[PDB]
Amino acid sequence: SPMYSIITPNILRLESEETMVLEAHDAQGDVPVTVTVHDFPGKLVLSSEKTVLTPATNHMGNVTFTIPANEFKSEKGRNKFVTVQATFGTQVVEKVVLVSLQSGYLFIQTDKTIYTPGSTVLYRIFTVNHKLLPVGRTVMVNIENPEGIPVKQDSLSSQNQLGVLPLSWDIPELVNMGQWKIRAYYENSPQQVFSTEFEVKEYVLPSFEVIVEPTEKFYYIYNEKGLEVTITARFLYGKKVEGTAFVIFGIQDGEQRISLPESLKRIPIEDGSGEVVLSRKVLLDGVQNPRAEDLVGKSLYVSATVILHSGSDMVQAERSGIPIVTSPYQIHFTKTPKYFKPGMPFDLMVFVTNPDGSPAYRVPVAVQGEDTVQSLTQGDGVAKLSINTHPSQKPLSITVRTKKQELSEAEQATRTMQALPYSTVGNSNNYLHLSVLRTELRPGETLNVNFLLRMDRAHEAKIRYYTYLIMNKGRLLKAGRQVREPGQDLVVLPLSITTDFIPSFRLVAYYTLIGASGQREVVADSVWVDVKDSCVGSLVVKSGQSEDRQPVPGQQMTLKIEGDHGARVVLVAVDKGVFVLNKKNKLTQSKIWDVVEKADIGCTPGSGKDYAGVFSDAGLTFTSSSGQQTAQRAELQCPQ
Amino acid sequence: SGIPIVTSPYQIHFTKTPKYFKPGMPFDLMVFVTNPDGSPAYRVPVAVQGEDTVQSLTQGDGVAKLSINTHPSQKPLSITVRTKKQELSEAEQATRTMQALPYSTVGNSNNYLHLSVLRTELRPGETLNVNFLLRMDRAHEAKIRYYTYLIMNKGRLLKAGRQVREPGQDLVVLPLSITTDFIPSFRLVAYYTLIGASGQREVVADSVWVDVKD
Amino acid sequence: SITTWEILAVSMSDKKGICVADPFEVTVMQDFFIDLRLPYSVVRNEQVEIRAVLYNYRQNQELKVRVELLHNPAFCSLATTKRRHQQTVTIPPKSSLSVPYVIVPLKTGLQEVEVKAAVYHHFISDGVRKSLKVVPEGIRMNKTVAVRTLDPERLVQKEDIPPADLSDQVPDTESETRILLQGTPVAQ
Amino acid sequence: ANNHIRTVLKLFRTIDLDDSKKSFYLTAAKYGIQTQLREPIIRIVGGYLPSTKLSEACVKNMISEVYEIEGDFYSKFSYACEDHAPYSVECLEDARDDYLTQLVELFKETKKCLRE
Ligand SMILES: *[C@@H]1O[C@H](CO)[C@@H](O)[C@H](O)[C@H]1NC(C)=O
Ligand SMILES: *[C@@H]1O[C@H](CO)[C@@H](O)[C@H](O)[C@H]1NC(C)=O
Ligand SMILES: *[C@@H]1O[C@H](CO)[C@@H](O)[C@H](O)[C@H]1NC(C)=O
Repeated sequence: SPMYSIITPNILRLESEETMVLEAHDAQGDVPVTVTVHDFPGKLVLSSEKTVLTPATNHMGNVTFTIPANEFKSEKGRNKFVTVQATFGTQVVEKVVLVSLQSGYLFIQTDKTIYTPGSTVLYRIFTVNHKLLPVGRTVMVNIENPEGIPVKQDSLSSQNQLGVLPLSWDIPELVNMGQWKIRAYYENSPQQVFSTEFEVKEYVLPSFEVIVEPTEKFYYIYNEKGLEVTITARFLYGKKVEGTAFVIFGIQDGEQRISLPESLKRIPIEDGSGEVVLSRKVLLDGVQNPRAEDLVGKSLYVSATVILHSGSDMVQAERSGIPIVTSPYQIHFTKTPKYFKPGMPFDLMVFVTNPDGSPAYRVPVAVQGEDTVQSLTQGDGVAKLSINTHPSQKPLSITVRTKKQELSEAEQATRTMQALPYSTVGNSNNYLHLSVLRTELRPGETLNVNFLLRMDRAHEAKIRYYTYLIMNKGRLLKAGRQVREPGQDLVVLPLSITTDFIPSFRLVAYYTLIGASGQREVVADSVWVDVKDSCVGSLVVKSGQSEDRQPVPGQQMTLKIEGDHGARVVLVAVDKGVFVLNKKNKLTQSKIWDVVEKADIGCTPGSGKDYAGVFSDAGLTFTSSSGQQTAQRAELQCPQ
Repeated sequence: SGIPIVTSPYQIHFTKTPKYFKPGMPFDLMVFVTNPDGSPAYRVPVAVQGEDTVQSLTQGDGVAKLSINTHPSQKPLSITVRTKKQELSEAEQATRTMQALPYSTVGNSNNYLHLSVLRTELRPGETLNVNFLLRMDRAHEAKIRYYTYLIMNKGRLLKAGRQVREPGQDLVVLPLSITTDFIPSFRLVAYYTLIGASGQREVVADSVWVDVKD
Repeated sequence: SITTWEILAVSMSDKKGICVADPFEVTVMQDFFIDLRLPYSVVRNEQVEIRAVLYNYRQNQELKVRVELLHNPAFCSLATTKRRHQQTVTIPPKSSLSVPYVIVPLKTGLQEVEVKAAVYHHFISDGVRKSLKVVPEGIRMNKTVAVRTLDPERLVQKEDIPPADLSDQVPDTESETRILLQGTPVAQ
Repeated sequence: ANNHIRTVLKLFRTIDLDDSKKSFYLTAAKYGIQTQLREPIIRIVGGYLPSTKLSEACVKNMISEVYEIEGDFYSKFSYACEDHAPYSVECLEDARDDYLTQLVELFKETKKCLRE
């Protein structure tokens, strides 16, 4: 009784290439296959892209199609579904999948970050699709007042513009101040909107940047020395500043800011560096709660005002978010799988972070039990830990604690997790572990997964291959077999990681046997791998000259751009005084990758309650003619 | 001096590859692609002659981690490593062959041990996870409870320990703390011991060479 | 402008993807230069102070600047088409200096202010022309003319909005009137 | 030196551009010449021994070429530019780039006059 399976992304998209991997396990001879998609309910958006399966490919194929968007725009407030009904020879299998309206991203770039009234606004609107490629679509833009009333409306097409839409606006003279907003959204999907904020203010450009970085990015509550903050001031163009600097400290809880009257100090800066300390007596007396412990959680904030001895220019710089904490580390379980397998290593990805949020570097972690295990964090703040598991059904209570030296035991950071066992089909004890290296992988270097297996010797001849899939950015990227000769128990599959795998790929896998009374079963696994976040291509700007540095104003210089052939670059030069005055709402690769990762369908970093759970966690939909099919999804976001 | 006149821009070396393997279990090839003068080649796509769809890319230090599975057979295994860099004619690719004989058990009892391990430029301080992979039929699986391991560094037993293995599992991961005492290499040996056949004592061992950044 | 430009490049390639280069900074700087300091706006007929800040970045050379405020028909200051305003100052090395100027704006619009230097015994100069806004004395207030609800059947509907009084409007000042239309959705 | 400096400055006062032309154009042209052809020249000349002699002949050729180059820039700004309205600031900005480019080319070529 051969099976026929369809594996498709859990939520479909409009006007994009969506892949549906087709397998026919234990099938003899060629089988025609036709895939048709119909609207749900009712009945034919597309019925094209049929295929012929051959044993030359080991009976595996993929059918890619792009569903037209039309019936789709009539109703949007309630989720809409489509039915993917495919016929394998004379056997028909169908599955209802959700369809989203999101079709691409709009990254808005404004040249400056603060404008004065009577000055023109120059901004661009990049148009890219889910795969980060230029697309031709129609956009709408509305520029909002501080109160939120549109002031300008426009419609543009990205056709033949290579995904860049330069635009303009001349700010009216009589306008309200404060944050403005620019909201742009694709014309087909008006319920998803992207935005940026630019500030209209009365300003004249400053002359020098003031940096306040405390010695530690926190304040120990029991430290008797007080907060140690260093104020440094350098001119814009690279010279040291002489002046006098006022500073002040306060306690920032929730949204109310209270200042410390006994804290303002004048600390003259010589050679552009000054240091002031907030004695703990001041901190305790300023607040009305003498209990020092009850002050934890609240954040300090440093407001530094610098004036030159000329007295001609004044600049303000503020560093907030200095958390008052009793422990310098915060242990997170965001990346650790929440489900494990009996009798396998259970790789823990602990994420040791500083109290502010930045990743921690070179900190030893340990497990409270079996203290013989100890590790040390990598560059990105993830420490690989391995805990062997007894073959038992009881939930495993894993607690991890930081064991840094020269830190008192009443001062480390602790955390606890509950991990539940993978549940087989009818207690058959047929699992699959998929061991792998997880590090700051760079594109190009290979990876060796370990298709580890565990099953009784009575059924070691039925399994001869391992199917695997690779999610990335929301669509299947690669899908192939992995042959394994019977009698072999570990299989290493070399994976060629190109630059196309940025930033993460959710490798899955499965096999299929018949056992017990002769009922079909499926066993799956998942792995989340984090790749270093950089371009899929490469671009960098440097200077043509190799001599006679510090160009004088009015002098030609040549800047060299080393970009990929055929590409198009867009340039902008901003005075650094603007960033001194307001450094928020910039654009960089980090935010682009954050936005792309925030839209991934998968919603758990690997493993699951069982095979249906594993597939839904990955963001897939595995249905078969026999009946073993994944659970239905009808919500855009997985539960928090 | 030393500008060599050559007809091939790369030279494939098998200095670091183990010369013996285990039947039916992974065998890790460590090719050492080098420039004709002797410097380590960087970012060269090397591949095995058979199943040309498998290939890798050499890391910075000059070794490319290629893994090729093995059939459970006693016949000698032949490896034909063959670089396939682009912008080079097929007459320009450097080639090399090797023969690796199989591990021989005691009395053909089919007992093996394998220490699968990460192979990069380890830096002292970070941890390495070794996989004490075992192969044994369920006839005598209750007789093994631990794996003894030893560390050889600069001609001394750096750290000899144990690894308890609760019977019922066939893979256990032993975390190693790679301090600065491990410069530059350590030969992690391991073994167990059981009563097999008609009551004859026997021991099964393995070893791994790990290169740490110098 | 003597500052540090930050140049950002964003790629849009058809086949590969999208890139954003790390910002590249070129630090424009001169040996001896003026950095005139102006407020954003100075109210008409009210006296304000303008500072010219002269910099000298020779390691061990004392400098002898001769600053000067050219006459402008808009403002009012000591400069005149017959007599010129010159301070002959001395700048110690690696040191700043500040020169005070008092100017009374006289007419509205955007007006320019310039100072011209000329080093002695060497031949070096630098003058800066900066423009600052001048506005008539007053404050920004926005009185609501009227609010009304449109209902063609409960009130067609012929509606007229009388012009506002503008009793306190400052003369020769533009006034903007904004009209907003929003519907009233009903449900249930 | 100093006598050489006085001679060179006395020479860059003979230069004349038409007064009837627009004020911002005059400022643009004068600033271009003053920053690309009078600062490096004055810097180069300052580093001469007093006994060394200049060669004002092709310095007068410098002046002839700067008249011609300013004339070409003015012609390109007035009516040659077509993407924008005549006598408009964006035409000025578009033409100023290549004006300064040919001007620095002239200066680089004429750096050999300053000695015999
Ligand atoms: C199916 O996936 C393979 C992965 O190697 C790819 O080469 C092929 O183009 C895909 N099929 C289609 C129709 O795109
Ligand atoms: C034996 O080896 C261990 C390795 O950890 C070492 O700590 C110990 O000092 C050695 N000697 C004795 C007597 O334990
Ligand atoms: C007038 O302007 C203010 C800005 O301060 C803003 O609340 C709104 O636009 C108007 N408010 C009133 C009460 O007129």
